[PDB]
Amino acid sequence: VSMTKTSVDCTMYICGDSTECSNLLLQYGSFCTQLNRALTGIAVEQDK
Amino acid sequence: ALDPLSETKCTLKSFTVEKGIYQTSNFRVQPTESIVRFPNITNLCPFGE
Repeated sequence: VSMTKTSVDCTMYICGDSTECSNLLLQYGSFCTQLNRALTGIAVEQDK
Repeated sequence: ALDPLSETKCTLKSFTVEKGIYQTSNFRVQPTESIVRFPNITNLCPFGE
């Protein structure tokens, strides 16, 4: 009926608390925000 | 960054928020100190040779 709900911080997984890393990731656009919406959108469906 | 309510409006990009729950950010924890440990070396390297 349902899956194991999950959520992944796309910034911490790639850049493990690195100022040099995070500053470069900000130039790639909204790739990070997209993935946090899909997983959040999936987790809600598992409760429905 | 005034209050959590304003953080929500900046997340959704709207001045009026509907009833519900929304994600804002991560609960990061900054470290307080930094530990440094090295072995008890006493010799200086022979780089003159």
